[PDB]
Amino acid sequence: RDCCTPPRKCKDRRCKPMKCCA
Repeated sequence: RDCCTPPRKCKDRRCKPMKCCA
């Protein structure tokens, strides 16, 4: 939750597979 919201974060585990990051 709360990661792709600009600017991106993609720090959390669940936020890495997220399409916005990858």
